[PDB]
Amino acid sequence: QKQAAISERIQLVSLPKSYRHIHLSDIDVNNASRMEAFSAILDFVEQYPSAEQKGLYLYGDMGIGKSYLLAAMAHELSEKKGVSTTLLHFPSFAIDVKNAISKEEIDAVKNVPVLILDDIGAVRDEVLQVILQYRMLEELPTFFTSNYSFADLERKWAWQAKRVMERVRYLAREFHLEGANRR
Repeated sequence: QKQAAISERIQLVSLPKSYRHIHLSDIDVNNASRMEAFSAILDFVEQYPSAEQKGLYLYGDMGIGKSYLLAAMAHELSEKKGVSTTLLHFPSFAIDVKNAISKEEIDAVKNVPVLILDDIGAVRDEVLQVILQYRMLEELPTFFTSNYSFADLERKWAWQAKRVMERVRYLAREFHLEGANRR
């Protein structure tokens, strides 16, 4: 069955191919926190597109499936709606873009309908800051995953710019996720 069309609308940047094949059914909803996060992911898909529709900032322990949950949202957005999503592993994007001595690097990322910035934290205030700034003005839904909460993420960054953190809080609502996912 040539239903690999919804899968191709999901652009990946420094992430294994499996992140393009994650369905809502693969997500465990066996916690109060996962019930809440899953609930918000379904509202987003159902209400897309909305006025100033905000993304989600998912944080919690490493390896529990925070990125998977968001990948499942991207898969459902491509299947129900026809929207493209980009899942990007920030730590790798930062380093690969840092080598700006050469392309389509950040332009293919800042204007996508829905952008997922995987495990932010752990680059500068010149690339992320501008991408976020542009998505704020353009009203483009932006999500994030991290090992740190808002307060902890900021308290880890450096003086610093500090306004990059205000853009994160403006673009996404914080959700603490607990419990690993099966697989």
